[PDB]
Amino acid sequence: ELYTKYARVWIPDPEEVWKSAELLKDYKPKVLQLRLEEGKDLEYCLDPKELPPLRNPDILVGENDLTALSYLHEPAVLHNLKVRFIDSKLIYTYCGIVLVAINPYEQLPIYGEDIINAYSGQNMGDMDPHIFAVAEEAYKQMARDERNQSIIVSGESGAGKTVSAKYAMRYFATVSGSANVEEKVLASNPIMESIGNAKTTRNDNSSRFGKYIEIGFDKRYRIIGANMRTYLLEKSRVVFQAEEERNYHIFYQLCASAALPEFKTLRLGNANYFHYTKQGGSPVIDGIDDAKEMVNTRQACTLLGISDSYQMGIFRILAGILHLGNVEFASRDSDSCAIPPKHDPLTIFCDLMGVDYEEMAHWLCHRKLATATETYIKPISKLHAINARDALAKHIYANLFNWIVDHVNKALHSTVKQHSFIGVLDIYGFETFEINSFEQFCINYANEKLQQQFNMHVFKLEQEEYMKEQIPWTLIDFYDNQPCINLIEAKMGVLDLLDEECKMPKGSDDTWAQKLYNTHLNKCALFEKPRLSNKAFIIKHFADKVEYQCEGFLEKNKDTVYEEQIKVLKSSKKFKLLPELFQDSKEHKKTVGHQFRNSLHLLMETLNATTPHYVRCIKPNDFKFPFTFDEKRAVQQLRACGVLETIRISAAGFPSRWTYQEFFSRYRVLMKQKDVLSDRKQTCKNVLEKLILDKDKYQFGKTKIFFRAGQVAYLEKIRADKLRAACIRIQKTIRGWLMRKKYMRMRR
Amino acid sequence: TTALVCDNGSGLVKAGFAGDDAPRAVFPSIVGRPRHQGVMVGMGQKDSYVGDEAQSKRGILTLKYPIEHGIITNWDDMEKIWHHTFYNELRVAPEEHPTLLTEAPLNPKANREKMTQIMFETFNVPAMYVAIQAVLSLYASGRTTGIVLDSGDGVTHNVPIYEGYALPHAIMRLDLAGRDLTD
Ligand SMILES: [Mg+2]
Repeated sequence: ELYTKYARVWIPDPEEVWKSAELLKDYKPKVLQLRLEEGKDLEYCLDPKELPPLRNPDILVGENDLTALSYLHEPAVLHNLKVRFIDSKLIYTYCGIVLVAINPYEQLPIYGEDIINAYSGQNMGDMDPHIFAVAEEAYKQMARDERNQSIIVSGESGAGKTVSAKYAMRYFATVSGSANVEEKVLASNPIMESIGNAKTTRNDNSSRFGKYIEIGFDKRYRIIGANMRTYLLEKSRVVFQAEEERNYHIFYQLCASAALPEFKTLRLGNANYFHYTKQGGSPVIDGIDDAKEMVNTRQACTLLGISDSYQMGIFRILAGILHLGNVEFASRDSDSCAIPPKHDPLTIFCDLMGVDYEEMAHWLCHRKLATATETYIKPISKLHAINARDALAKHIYANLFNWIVDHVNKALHSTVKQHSFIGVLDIYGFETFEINSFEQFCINYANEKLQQQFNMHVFKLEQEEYMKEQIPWTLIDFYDNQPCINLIEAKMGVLDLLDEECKMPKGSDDTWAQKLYNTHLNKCALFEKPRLSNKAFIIKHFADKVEYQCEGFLEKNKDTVYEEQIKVLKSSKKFKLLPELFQDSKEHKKTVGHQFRNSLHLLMETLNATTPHYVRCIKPNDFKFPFTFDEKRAVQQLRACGVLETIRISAAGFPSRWTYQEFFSRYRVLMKQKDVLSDRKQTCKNVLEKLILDKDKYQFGKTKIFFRAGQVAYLEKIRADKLRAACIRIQKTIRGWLMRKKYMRMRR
Repeated sequence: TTALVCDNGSGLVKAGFAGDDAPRAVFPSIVGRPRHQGVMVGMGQKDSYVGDEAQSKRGILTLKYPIEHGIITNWDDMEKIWHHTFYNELRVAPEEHPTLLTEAPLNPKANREKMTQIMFETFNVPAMYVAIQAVLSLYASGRTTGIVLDSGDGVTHNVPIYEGYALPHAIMRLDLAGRDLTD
């Protein structure tokens, strides 16, 4: 078998996720005598059943493409990335069609202009990997064929998705022949960060929305202009945060500037004075001056042609939302509530907005039913009043965000008709915490959908390559996460029961969880209950199992916005912007989970129109050190980017492909002169068919041999054995012949 | 597809789409026939009127209520009122939408049998259900426990419910009514 003395294996180690070992005695069917670097010798148990991951030979190690490796597993990937990053400083790497980008914190020269002209024209394999090579593969496919092209970037927001997009756009600008898309888009970045980024337990300045830039090309492939869109914004953060989190930066940047004279009208307090900002208990981010980021946000608005009148509108509305948060209801009786007399937050909210105090005070505590012929003003419980107030705050914020994006688009557009576009998606990756909640559940459902699209695209490209190479295409195995998507989104799924429990009377997180267990507990292999608790459930995702706690879900999922409260706000006359937000029913009833599922279906409609190209970003160390690679963090990021599962899916197939001449060159050491023949293709077909017994392992394509995982390592090992033994025989013969001559010399 | 929700009674008919905040069609449930000799020629004399039409003309008409005491007591007029409800007043074909129908408890079984038979055969409704009025009042008022007292035209009935279980032995029914208050 493949286990021999003088062979290498990976062993699990809690300090560094895998450790290298050498085998001291050949295996034969319950313990191995394992060498190490950490001392000479060790005795290592096998487990009831398992053998360690066997290590690839060092011709394949450090290749530019992870699927050149003959064994494919987490240790080989982690090692190969670590050696490329640490030893050669090659941050870019390939995996199938994906480009893995490992973020150095140090700056590099490699982005410099000339390299743009060096990569341009070159087919994707003909050059070592770099972000320009994907930017070209898009630009070339756009020029060659009708279709638009898309580039999709995933990873924790520190990883540098924005830097990858920025350089892709520089590539486009420099090849296309420009003006001032790039400078404007990067000027927009601080605004979209300020209103869309957030601070999460694992990460400061996380981005809670998916942001899409459509770079527009003329029919001459001149850059016209750009168009921006945003998807999957999480509204729930606005009203509610977990411990050690903040809601969107802009509220803190606004409160930090309370001293400034133009803000004085807002009567802003300390950032933990209000109810929406205080709940996380974490007002100050370590190592940031918020007032400086405020000044940079304002200057970016000015640079995008939002006049100071509109900027004071934006901050006026945000201060309105903050003051609205403090409004506090007293219950008269269990089904009725009222606002106390001359309540200071409501008075300030009405002053800031212009709406007359009596109308807000009346509508916040009642709702209106109307048939066509009659209309009833009905009191509502303090809980329903609070839910309505929070839904109104979420609705104001979501419309303010959509408005600021409409103005950014107004700056980015240009008049010439767009012939085709190339579109660069910055999104968040798969996400898991000690505590997982409705936000993580929506993020994971979005990532399940994106991963489904990726898997289908890879499967299509590989079917086309197999039909091209005359292999039976029925062999290739397709792996489908549709059963999970159906678990989350189909009727009587998790989201659909959550929406039912919202409306059903006396709903709760306990009765929701009980409905989950009744509906799924043993009917679906992917749904599981944690044994020791009844308030949680487990979904087996693409990457990993994830416990989700129920305690947040129903409080966060509820939106309903009472039409009269909007009709009050829309009526206000004090300033232009607040009527301008709400300008153009059933949508008001929709829950946040349903608005999210609709936004994700819009995103999937936008991507399905287009041929994708992928980038993954991984964050190599937790502390921004320039080149330190932490194998624990990189393992977690490689799982969260689905690279390891992609590699698993690939390792099932034929991952490794060789051209007949390059094979013939390498294995001429194995080949015998009688086997050499006037047709090298037939020669290799014969030699290989002898060398590897089971034809299931390999296929003969028109121009390439295909191998299952390990077979190239098998050939390389038999080559190293044969070449070693032949070298031993020749060496011992030469040593004997010379020393025998020295024997004869001593005789003489 | 949004199911229809239809609530019949003596007195008003209330119908609308599920998920709406309030009923889309409300009209008194009457079928009326003329009782005078039509003198003008080309008037467009009509065999009978339903709902608001029968109310406006009513001085000319005999008005007959096809439901007394929550029981449908002539099926032709009731089927006319459903015809008017789906085609004229909601303007939506029943072959698209499930339908939900409402009845007072402790009614005869034949009333449910005939009402379902007419829904499947005569309107071809793809699916239907029949709910109890008192149970639905608890959904509307936002509770899973209470004793409902519900009194319309025709039947008055109490139904106690405790955490989503009815208590059939405690159900009470009475025939005091808006109608007997009128008489
Ligand atoms: Mg009734």
